Amino acid sequence: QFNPYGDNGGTILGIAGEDFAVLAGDTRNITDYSINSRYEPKVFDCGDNIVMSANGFAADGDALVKRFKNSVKWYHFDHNDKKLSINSAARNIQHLLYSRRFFPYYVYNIIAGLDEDGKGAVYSFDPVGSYQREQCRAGGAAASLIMPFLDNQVNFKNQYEPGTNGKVKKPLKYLSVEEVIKLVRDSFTSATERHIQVGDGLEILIVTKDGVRKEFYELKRD
Amino acid sequence: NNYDGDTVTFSPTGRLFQVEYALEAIKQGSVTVGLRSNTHAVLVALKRNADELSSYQKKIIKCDEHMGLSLAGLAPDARVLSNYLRQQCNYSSLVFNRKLAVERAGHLLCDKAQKNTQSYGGRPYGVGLLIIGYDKSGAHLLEFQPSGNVTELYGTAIGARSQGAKTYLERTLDTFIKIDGNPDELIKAGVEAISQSLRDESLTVDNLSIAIVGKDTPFTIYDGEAVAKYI
Amino acid sequence: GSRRYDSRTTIFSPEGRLYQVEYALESISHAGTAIGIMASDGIVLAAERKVTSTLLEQDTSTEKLYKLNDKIAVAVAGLTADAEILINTARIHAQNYLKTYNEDIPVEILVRRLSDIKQGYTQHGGLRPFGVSFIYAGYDDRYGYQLYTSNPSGNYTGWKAISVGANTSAAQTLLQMDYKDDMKVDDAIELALKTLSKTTDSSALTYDRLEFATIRKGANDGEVYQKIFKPQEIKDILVKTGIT
Amino acid sequence: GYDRALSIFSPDGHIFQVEYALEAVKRGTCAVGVKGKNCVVLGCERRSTLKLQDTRITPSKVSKIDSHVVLSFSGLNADSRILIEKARVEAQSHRLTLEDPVTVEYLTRYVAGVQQRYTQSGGVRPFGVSTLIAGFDPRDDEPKLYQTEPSGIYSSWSAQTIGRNSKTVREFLEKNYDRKEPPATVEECVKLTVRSLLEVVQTGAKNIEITVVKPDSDIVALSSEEINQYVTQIEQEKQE
Amino acid sequence: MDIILGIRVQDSVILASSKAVTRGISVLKDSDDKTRQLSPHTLMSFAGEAGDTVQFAEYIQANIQLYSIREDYELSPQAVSSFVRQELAKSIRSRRPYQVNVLIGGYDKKKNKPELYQIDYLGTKVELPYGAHGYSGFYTFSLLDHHYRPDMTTEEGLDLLKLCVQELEKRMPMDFKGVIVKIVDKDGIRQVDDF
Amino acid sequence: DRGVSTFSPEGRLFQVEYSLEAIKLGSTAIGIATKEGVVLGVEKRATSPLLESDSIEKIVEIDRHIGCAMSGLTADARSMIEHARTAAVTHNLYYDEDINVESLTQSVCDLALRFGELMSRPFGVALLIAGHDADDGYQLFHAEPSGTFYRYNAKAIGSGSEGAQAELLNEWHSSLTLKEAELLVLKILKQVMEEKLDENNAQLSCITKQDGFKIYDNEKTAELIKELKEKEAAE
Amino acid sequence: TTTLAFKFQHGVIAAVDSRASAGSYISALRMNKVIEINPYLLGTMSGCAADCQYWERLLAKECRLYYLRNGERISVSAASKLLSNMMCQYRGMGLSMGSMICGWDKKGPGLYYVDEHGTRLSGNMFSTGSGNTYAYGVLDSNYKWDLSVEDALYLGKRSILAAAHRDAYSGGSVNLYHVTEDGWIYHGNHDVGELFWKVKEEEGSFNNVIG
Amino acid sequence: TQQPIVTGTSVISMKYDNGVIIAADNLGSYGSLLRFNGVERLIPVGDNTVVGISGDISDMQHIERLLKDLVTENAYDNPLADAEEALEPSYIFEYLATVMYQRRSKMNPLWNAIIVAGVQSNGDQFLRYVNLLGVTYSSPTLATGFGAHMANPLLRKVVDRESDIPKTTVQVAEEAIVNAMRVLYYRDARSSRNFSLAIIDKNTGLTFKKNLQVENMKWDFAKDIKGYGTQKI
Ligand SMILES: *[C@@]([C])([C][O])[C@](*)(=O)[C]([C]C1=[C][C]=[C][C]=[C]1)[N]C(=O)[C]([C]C1=[C][N]C2=C1[C]=[C][C]=[C]2)[N]C(=O)[C]([C])[N]C(=O)C1=C([C])C2=C([C]1)[C]=[C][C]=[C]2
Ligand SMILES: [Mg+2]
Ligand SMILES: [Mg+2]
Repeated sequence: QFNPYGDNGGTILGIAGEDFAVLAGDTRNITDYSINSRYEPKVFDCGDNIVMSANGFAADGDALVKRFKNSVKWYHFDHNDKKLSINSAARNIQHLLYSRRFFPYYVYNIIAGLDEDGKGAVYSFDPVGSYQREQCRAGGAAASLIMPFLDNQVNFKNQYEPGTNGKVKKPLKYLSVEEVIKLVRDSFTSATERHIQVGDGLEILIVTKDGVRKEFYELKRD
Repeated sequence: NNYDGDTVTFSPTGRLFQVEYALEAIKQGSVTVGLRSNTHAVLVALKRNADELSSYQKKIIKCDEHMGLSLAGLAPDARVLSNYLRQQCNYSSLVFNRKLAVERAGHLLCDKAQKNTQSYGGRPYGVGLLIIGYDKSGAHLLEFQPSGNVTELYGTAIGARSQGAKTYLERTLDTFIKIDGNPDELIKAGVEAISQSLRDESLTVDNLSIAIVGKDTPFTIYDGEAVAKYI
Repeated sequence: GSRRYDSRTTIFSPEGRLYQVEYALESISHAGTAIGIMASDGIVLAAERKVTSTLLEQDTSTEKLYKLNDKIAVAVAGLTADAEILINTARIHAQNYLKTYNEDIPVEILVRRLSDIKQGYTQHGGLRPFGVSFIYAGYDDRYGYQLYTSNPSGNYTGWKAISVGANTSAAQTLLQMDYKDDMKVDDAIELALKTLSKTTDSSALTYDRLEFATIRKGANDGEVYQKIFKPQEIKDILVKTGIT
Repeated sequence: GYDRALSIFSPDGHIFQVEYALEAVKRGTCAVGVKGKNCVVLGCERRSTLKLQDTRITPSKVSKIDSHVVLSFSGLNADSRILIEKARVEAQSHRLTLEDPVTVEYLTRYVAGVQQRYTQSGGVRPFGVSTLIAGFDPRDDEPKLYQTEPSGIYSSWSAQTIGRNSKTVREFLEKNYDRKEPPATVEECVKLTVRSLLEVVQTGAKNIEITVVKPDSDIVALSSEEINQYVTQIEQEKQE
Repeated sequence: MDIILGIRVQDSVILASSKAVTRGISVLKDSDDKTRQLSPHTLMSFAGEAGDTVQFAEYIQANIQLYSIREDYELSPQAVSSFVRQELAKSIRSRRPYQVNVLIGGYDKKKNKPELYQIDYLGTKVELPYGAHGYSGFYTFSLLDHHYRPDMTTEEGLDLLKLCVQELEKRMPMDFKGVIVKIVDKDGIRQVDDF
Repeated sequence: DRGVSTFSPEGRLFQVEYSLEAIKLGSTAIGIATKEGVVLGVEKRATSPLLESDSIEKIVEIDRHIGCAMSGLTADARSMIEHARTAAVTHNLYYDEDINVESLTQSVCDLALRFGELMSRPFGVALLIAGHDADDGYQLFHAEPSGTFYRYNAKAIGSGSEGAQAELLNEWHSSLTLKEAELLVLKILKQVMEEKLDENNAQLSCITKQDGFKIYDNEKTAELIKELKEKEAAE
Repeated sequence: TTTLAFKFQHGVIAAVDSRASAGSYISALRMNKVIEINPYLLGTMSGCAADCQYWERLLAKECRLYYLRNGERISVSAASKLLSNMMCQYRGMGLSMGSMICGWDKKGPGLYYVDEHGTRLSGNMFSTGSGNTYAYGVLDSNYKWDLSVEDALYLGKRSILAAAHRDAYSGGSVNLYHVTEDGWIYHGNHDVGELFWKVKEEEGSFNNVIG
Repeated sequence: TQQPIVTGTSVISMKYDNGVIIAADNLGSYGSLLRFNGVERLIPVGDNTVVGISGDISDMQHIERLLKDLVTENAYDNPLADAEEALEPSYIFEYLATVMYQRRSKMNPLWNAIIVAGVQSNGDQFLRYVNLLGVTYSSPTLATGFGAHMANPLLRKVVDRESDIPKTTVQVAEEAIVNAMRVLYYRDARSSRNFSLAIIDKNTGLTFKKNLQVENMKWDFAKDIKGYGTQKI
């Protein structure tokens, strides 16, 4: 029997700062136990200072991104070159996903950018369209490895202030872009070690008011 | 006379009067000029207002990053045809990862307009279009008529009093074609060309509409204080 | 295109009339007269065949009176072919109702349905209307004995006595004069035939130029019987009433 | 399918088919609507050219759309049945999807919308019918009376008449009906409705039909004798 | 839903229907009225698959109410029951059938007789002096076979009905949370508020 | 006869031009755009005194930030309003935001030319669409049955349009307040109306960023009418 | 999930948890399972997150259109029925959506339960989700009509806490809502971790748990 | 939904400094039966693209016809069909990828794995893969079926990353491809000795080699192997 779905591996990671956002993902593409490519970009600049990654089944992921990029294009045509806000893009993507409620896009989607107040924004989706705005999210193969680390190191969960002994929590101080990129690189280095589908390369897209910037880092190729 | 009731009827001399009447709607429309060099292509349009309280009707429409047009006649028909071009340009990109050739864009418009001239019930399009674009074979300018006829030109003009601008371009042919790597000078030649079609009224800040596309220049429209430079 | 040849059958005149409906009614006014008379103990249907021939096989002929079901019958005035299209539809509707509710269709419901079909041809479709006027004679347990008429406009009304077809103006005056509320079937039979005998365009009213029918509770106990009269039976009732 | 555009604009900006549909309404029998303080009354003319009629079974001029709303009309009788059927179907469809009976305003808006649709749809002609729609909204004691017409416009009326010689009875209502103090009782409301029809009807015998609609789905049709008593009292006061 | 009972006595029809509604392992409601008035002298109780029951009942209710308004006339219980049967017989061969069983209790004003019709989801109609759906009949029919007379009063009908519910409450594993009882007679439909 | 989508020798669609004549017979509707808001006002024009004037609904809400006034065959507007409301709320569903006034107007105007032998004729009604959005601020549009829409600082449509438009030509300036615009609509309505203007036969409305689209009460309009009379009598 | 809602003297309380699951994996710690349809209408969510978000936001579109057409707010009864009719179109197609429609209208406070089968139930108290049984236990033993706003808010809060503790697929935080005739009022996000220890000490409950 | 009947095995390819190489054997298998021995599975499109196809042969012949028709259609009303507006490898690939993903979305796939190899207008190398699921990826080396498991490891020793491409000559790349084809013949039970090889160079254009054979094979050591453990004779 024909199986229309597949698993191309990979893992993605979105973190929202105070005035910036990052969307990272490894560049490895796989089927079963084989490597297809060591460098196959997974995170895309979709325009209007929005970045997107659809991780899981690459064919569905490429189709969704392709459709959203198209949705942005037609938003400009239909609404006098108005900028598509991150919240409006998220809602639009929900409807793209739910159009296939009975033959789903087999992807975990994340978008990142800035909200209308200039603050960092990350939005997260499930394969059928449920979405929500988040501060931190890992998606894909090694999502369960990385998320707990982010709960601990980004939202300071289970961390208290010494001397008080569990009476006073660690205060939620914001993170700089330099500090966030460290957590991203360490997250992927750790995931590369313990997950066989993660490795080869890491591509990070950083979003500020100035635009979209890229950073690439090598990962282990085993 | 007896042969102008619908588009499906030839006259005794082999004329299609409904198509000719649709052509008449273009002549009533406001003037628009098109011209190109080897590097860039430029549209210049004289916008028209209803009165002093009203805005000036937009004349130029973007179809893709590398292609767009200006209209003269029934504006809603231009919206339909430009929407079709947007879809065709987009089909070429999504399916073939290929920017639609301007010549092929003209062939598609021709064929779409033609179907309306041979069938009963419908009507011809009541608008003329000047399509500019930059593709793999350089800069291009097309003139579309709702008869179906599409023509590739160095320069042209359509609308009311368009003959004046068309004569100017016919003289200036050898000059403006050579304006390579200089967008401002090519626009100047277009603004000077459309000026030959003006009577009584002159080019003001909210009256003039300009668009340009070229080698390293996406299709962009200039309105308002952005065209004050060229007045 | 085709627009050139369209007569536009479903439009108003400047006076607010439907051209084709009015012209259909003009057609019907030349048709053989049909009369319906409702009595306390039954209903009479009488109708005149149009200029017949001696070589017409009468006993197997049916142009005026048709049976819709066991309880309901109709008299026709107009194009017979058009009437048969509608009659077969009405026969189906009565059976659909019986299948659905397991009860015989109430007379008015059947009448309304046919009249709604006629109405449709005057409002949409671009087709000519049915050149037919019906007299419906029927019985049900709600209203008892009932007479209705419908015409090409799709408008229907209830009657104690009514005529359609030719000379309805003259026929209605005669019925209005001699009709009474306490009247019986045997009296109504006589009134129907006497009215036709005076309004007819023929020289004399004979058995071979008539179709006749009654709906009586004159059936053994609480039930209704339809009687389509045979040529010999029409001849006998003509002698009985003293016309021939 | 038959797609022919029958309702179209003329050079002077008129849709003649819609205007000729109003002429069909002008030909129709007179219908009148009067709303009192705690009731609405719908009066209807019956032309006496048709005798030997069976009044038991003849289609009544006033039709119930639901238990709390009624509809009368003037114009083509056959056309009115189609609107009434559609209205009745929509009334049940509304109860089924929203769990509330239709408001009188909603039902009117639907019927008016159907009439409008038949003025710019291909292959169809406008309804030659104007309607008076009256009733009381669920759990409301304020009377409602609306009018519709072939073009599809509708509006609310304190009192209104349609059909043949409606110009005359409207003239009567305009001078006799006071907005500051409407018919306080049912009697006063019916009396005014009968009086208005007596300007046009001819004889006050079987030519006048009256239907009183009160709040909380209380709808009754008056009989011949009940109406005849109003006719008697009106003329006896007039002899002075 | 679970249990619906019906009994036709001398001058009325009595319908008893359980109050329980369950989703998963939780009883969400213990006061649910599994019935719809189709006309002033016709009541229909129902039981079957979740959701389908109410949708079907309301759809039938709308159709009968439409008929009543159109003709200004109440259909006989027999006519209504035949209409309902046809809809179920139509439904059983559809893409997704409506899984609903019904009892129709009505008083025929013409014949001055109470009438009870039992119709299952296949479109199987039977006129009965007393009836039930599902497993309800397995417990109750022996009592009804024994005690039922056609000349019973409404009060005797209720007493026999109490005995049936008591037997159900004793021998059924499921807790159906008692019953709402409604009486259909010449004066219309009324609910017995204490049972 | 002749095609519904036929061009005249002058290059105009016969039916579109004839529908414009129907709009000239309609009751007057006026719109004035200011930096404090857009005001919409209409002539009700009751055909009889027994007609309850408050049921005349010629000013209509499309969304919280968009209003609409109509003139001509007002029955034709109902399907246009329905489409506008649907388009406005549907865009809110797809994009989690208010829709631009221009985009809403464009959506309504796309229906206009969908006629042939689709609906059988053009609409016989013109619309004044007034609203506010964050990008272009307070806006007033005039939507015709031709499918064309012009933005306006001030606009009058209906039977007294050309007379009212000439008056709006002189009176409008870019520094108008909301109160000044209200009185100006009432002034021009009173000028072109057949019957004497009062709170029962004329209706006001406005759209502001804060409060959104509001139809004015008869008590509120009555005070503005009284305020108008006194200021005209002041000189 | 665990959701609850109940009517009382001063309107209706609505309380939900905020957990989301993908097998044993907790995919979300803080999900909003309440939709603010309008200032006087709320909708709870339980089941497929995508189905809950899509259909309840589509309900809000349809409820908004009702206001525009009629110039009046939709009733809770009518809103619940529109939603139940949507469920009936996709009957047997595999949707999973359990919701309570809470609000205040002309009949007073209104509460309806609606599920994917097209079920529509009116009642004073409901609870849906994997942990509804735990919530019902607290509600049934402490609910009164005569509850004060303060005590009623606490009851709904404490009932979710009970479920969050025992049910593995319920927890994270508690979102509280109070519906009045002037509209709904949000009464904050309450972390269960902190709330548990607080309630344990102040109430004396959860004696078996050590802290 | 179907099942593949007559099938073609591995297609292998790699980038080198001035272009791309692609190769595939000439066999059409019918299960375990080596039925057809003259099947060309490399299909040139113009003089700048070669499409290599594995999987179902009937679906391959269908795709072969779509490409032939694509060339015909591109020439229609196109004076620059043999110049600026000629078909590019990227156009041909995206067309096929569009078709493949559409067919899988209708649950009626083209049971194939395709590699599109070519050189673009600007001289850039093009090498991209697409299959029955509509899955696409690009890499310096690409291979289908068994080639993915056995050839890629050998070809990745020559071009392990993007920066190794300019350092790799056509002689080295061809040698690596030919060795990989020999290894596949040793170890793939559905492979043949006969194969075709195509080189698309930005300078020398398209070179299409037919009727190539696997040579220099090692079998002599087999004589010494006796039994399955304890047998000496
Ligand atoms: C209980 C937590 C678990 O039953 C509750 O029912 C919630 C309801 C809910 C409503 C709105 C928003 C979030 C939650 N349900 C779930 O968490 C459901 C349970 C479920 C999984 N499969 C399934 C379920 C229910 C019925 C049929 C089938 N969980 C989900 O829907 C899962 C699939 N969602 C996620 O894991 C993710 C969500 C949501 C999300 C993710 C992952 C990522 C980014 C944003 C949102
Ligand atoms: Mg490895
Ligand atoms: Mg049975």
